[PDB]
Amino acid sequence: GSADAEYDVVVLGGGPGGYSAAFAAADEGLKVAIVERYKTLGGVCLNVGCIPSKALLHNAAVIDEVRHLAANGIKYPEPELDIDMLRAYKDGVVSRLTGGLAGMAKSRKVDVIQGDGQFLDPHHLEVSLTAGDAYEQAAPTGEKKIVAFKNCIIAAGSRVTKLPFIPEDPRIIDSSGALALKEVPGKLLIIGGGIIGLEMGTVYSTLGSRLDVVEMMDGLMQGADRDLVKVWQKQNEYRFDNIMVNTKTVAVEPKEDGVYVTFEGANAPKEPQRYDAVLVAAGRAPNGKLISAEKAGVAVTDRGFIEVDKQMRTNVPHIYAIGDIVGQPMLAHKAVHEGHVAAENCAGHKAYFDARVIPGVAYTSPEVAWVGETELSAKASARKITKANFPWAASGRAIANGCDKPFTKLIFDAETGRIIGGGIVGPNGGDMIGEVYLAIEMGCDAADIGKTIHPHPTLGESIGMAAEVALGTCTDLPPQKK
Amino acid sequence: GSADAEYDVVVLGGGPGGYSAAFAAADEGLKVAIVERYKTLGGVCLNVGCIPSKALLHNAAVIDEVRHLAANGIKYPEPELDIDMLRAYKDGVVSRLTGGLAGMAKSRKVDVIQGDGQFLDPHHLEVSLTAGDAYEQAAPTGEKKIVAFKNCIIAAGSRVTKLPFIPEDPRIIDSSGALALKEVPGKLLIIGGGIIGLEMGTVYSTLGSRLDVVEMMDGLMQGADRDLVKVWQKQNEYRFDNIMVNTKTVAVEPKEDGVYVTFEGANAPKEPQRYDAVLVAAGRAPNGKLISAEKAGVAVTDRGFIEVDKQMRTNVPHIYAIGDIVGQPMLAHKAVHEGHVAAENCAGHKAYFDARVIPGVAYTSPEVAWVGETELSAKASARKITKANFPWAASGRAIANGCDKPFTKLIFDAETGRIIGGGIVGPNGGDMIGEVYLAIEMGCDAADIGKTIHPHPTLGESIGMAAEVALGTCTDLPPQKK
Ligand SMILES: Cc1cc2nc3c(=O)[nH]c(=O)nc-3n(C[C@@H](O)[C@@H](O)[C@@H](O)COP(=O)(O)OP(=O)(O)OC[C@H]3O[C@@H](n4cnc5c(N)ncnc54)[C@H](O)[C@@H]3O)c2cc1C
Ligand SMILES: Cc1cc2nc3c(=O)[nH]c(=O)nc-3n(C[C@@H](O)[C@@H](O)[C@@H](O)COP(=O)(O)OP(=O)(O)OC[C@H]3O[C@@H](n4cnc5c(N)ncnc54)[C@H](O)[C@@H]3O)c2cc1C
Repeated sequence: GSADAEYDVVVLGGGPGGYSAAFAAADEGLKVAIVERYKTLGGVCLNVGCIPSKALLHNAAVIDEVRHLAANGIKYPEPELDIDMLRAYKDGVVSRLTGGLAGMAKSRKVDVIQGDGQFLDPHHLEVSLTAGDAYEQAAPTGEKKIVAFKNCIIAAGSRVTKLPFIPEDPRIIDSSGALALKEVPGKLLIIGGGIIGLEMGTVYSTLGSRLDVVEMMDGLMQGADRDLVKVWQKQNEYRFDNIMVNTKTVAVEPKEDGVYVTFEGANAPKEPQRYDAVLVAAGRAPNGKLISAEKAGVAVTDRGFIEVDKQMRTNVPHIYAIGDIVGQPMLAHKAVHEGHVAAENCAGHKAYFDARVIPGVAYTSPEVAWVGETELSAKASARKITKANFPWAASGRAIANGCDKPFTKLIFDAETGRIIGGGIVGPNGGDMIGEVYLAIEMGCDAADIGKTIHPHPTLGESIGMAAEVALGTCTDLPPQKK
Repeated sequence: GSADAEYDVVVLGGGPGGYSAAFAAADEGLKVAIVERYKTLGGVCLNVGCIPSKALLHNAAVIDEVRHLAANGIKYPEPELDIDMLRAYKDGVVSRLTGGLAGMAKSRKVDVIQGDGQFLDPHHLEVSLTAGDAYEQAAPTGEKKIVAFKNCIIAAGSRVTKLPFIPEDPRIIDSSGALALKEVPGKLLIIGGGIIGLEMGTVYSTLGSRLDVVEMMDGLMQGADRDLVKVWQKQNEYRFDNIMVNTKTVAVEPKEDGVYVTFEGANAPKEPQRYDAVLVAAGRAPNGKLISAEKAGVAVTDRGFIEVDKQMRTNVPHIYAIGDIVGQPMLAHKAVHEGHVAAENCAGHKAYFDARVIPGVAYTSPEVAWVGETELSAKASARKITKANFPWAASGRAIANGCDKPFTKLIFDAETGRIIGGGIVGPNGGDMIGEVYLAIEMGCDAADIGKTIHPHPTLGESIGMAAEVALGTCTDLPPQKK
């Protein structure tokens, strides 16, 4: 008597992983509970990630297109920018959503427990109750509840990676800060050339900042095919002053007149630079080491992930882990899927994460979208492939939409001739890789995709045309192998 | 000695059908010739259809979105409209394209013969040479060439259906006129509620006209699922004064102060109406009866089509027919596919148009996209189906893009559980039905599509979510069958 509660399944985290696992299990007739330390469900993705970033990226995109339409004799002056209202529009999509999740938990009879959860023992969660209403600003009530579970689905996600030498200062922000829209900096450093920051960067440049980007690696969007990035970098090169790649941020020293940062590398200003703001988008660390997993017997990697098996099970059989905490690629769509397999095992169904492919998407302008085998992956595994690329320069619709600089690339298993990879650089790329997606899942071949009558004039049909080019049958391009 | 020429294959028409058939055959090592009465290839689709309509529809769409972004505190005044430059922008995508086709024929060594072709006998085309440079304005030189062929691919397309009682007047236009952009009428009647006119209508309303639409049928976009149209009609109802459906246009009498037209029906103004212009978008007639097909022994329906077999062959074995002349749905993507099968038969490969599904797309706002089985088709065949609908109201991305009024609908064979239909109302609908496309072509099931990890947040993933709803597994919506 005090604070103890018993459940079938207890999902630690109410992110994309967690509330999907939770509502699934729930859906199975299981008595489930979500332990979320903030009061809104949806996790990072709904609250300080996927959705506000993309709502913002969509406004920015429309203001860049009006810049273009002039030339078609459609004329507008610069827009009046209200960030109080911009800001609130984002907060609006988000709360609309968070409000619905909530409602959905109620309806599913799932219990949301607001509190940081920590493992007591293999069948007990110690919940240190928490109070607050704003995602990321919740505080411990001092009160504590003991929750017991048949099963537990750990879904505690990851967190922004902090660089050790970067000092604190209101002007050094991570992406939750950037998503704050406190103001458009006149000059913004972006540490890290990965998708998140280039996505942040794009909204700020279009709202007015001039950006610099620092990437320790050889390039931007590490992990996508350089041919694709090439197209992206060509079209946005004008948004940056300096695309400092293969360069080290060494000094970061805040001054009364902005943050002064020194870089080490090549094509790196030897003169320390000044910015009105610096966006640290250096990566994300998983939270396995912060839940006292050792008290449930759950094993955690030194890096912080909880390796798990195709069933989402951890070394502790009644304890499953899903989402970013489990491993890369840290993406909400990955997490929802692992989310359903672990909920099903919990309901005693035998489920394997069996999907062979997970999509990555930079929702920049243009969007860089890819799946399955990539040339580099292939080149790494020295897998033998057949890539079929269709240039948008040949596409009536891209020419009409003024995006003929992009293309669709389909890669095939050179032995089987089966599709195993897909890359799309161009507007809606992410709305279109889902078919090279299902394609790969159905084990289709170039004749499979190619004989599919895709509609014209569209961007979508370059998947088909890339297939005919595979088949050497495209009559919209010069003859192949004469 | 005069004008005679011998070829393997002679494609009558340089439309989407024809130049695809022509470049394919060509691609097979065959000696081919395109007989096109205008000087630009691409046919109606490139020149007075698909492409200019869609280039126009894309400018209009961006000006309607800027109307929306105000509310996000992004503020613009009405745009300055230059139709001389608008006009020329369209002409620019188009000639860019037509210029390339040309170049492609040269490179493929295909001969373009500019002249109206008429059958002499089963192996001879009489070509009455023609002169002009503007699509649709070509004139007969009086000179004539006799072309002989192993094979002939008839690809002569269709033409705007003229209503008998409509008088002539610069103010009564068909879609080539509307595509002229001679001026935004203050008031525009639209005879026919089909895709072409509603597409024409949308650009004009957004450029400023107030529209009225007359449809003899029970609705708009006849042939799509009413649930889909419903969504489209709800969102554009404000562009029309009168959506006169189930109504007859009886009088059409031009006056000094505009075209006065009387309608017969219900909710039809008993007072004859005045418009500054009337768009006759009543349908399209195929041209089989206008090529002296009877001289090749080719049989033509009284309606004007050339029925053909899965090999594109007509009753005359060495004579094939493709595209709109062959049958509905008259769509450029259909024609390119039939186009490749007839070219392959010509090269002695045995080819069947074997695709089981052809996409229809109104590129309006929102776009209405569908494939395969539709509820009405099903209801007609009394096929027994399973539809899975996913509301965009539940989609983070649609909410963020402000299109949560649309949805994705997947229909399944109730016996086999196989997908056989797909409908998508919403922006990019046509860029997304290609996966419910390949889906249907691969004979996928709801578990097939559903376990496909589509990326989030996107519009694309509602195909997947519609699948889980089929599976009763969607955790983004209230539980299914509790
Ligand atoms: C700016 C940004 C934009 C992104 N955009 C996208 C995108 O467009 N598409 C995409 O696929 N992904 C993108 N990502 C990825 C990210 O949204 C998803 O990978 C992530 O949400 C996956 O869900 P998750 O379940 O594993 O965990 P989470 O998002 O991380 O949720 C974990 C939750 O559990 C709670 N929690 C953590 N520890 C405890 C504890 N001890 N006790 C109680 N509660 C706890 C936290 O409060 C948090 O709410 C984005 C990320 C960022 C940072
Ligand atoms: C405004 C409009 C917009 C459209 N938009 C699209 C769209 O977005 N997507 C889509 O799929 N379809 C849409 N359509 C459909 C239409 O473009 C295609 O169905 C049509 O181009 C298909 O190609 P076709 O080969 O059979 O013939 P065609 O377009 O009709 O070409 C026939 C050609 O052959 C020539 N010809 C005809 N008779 C003779 C003769 N006797 N001698 C010599 N030459 C001759 C004509 O000059 C013409 O160039 C649109 C149509 C219109 C009218």
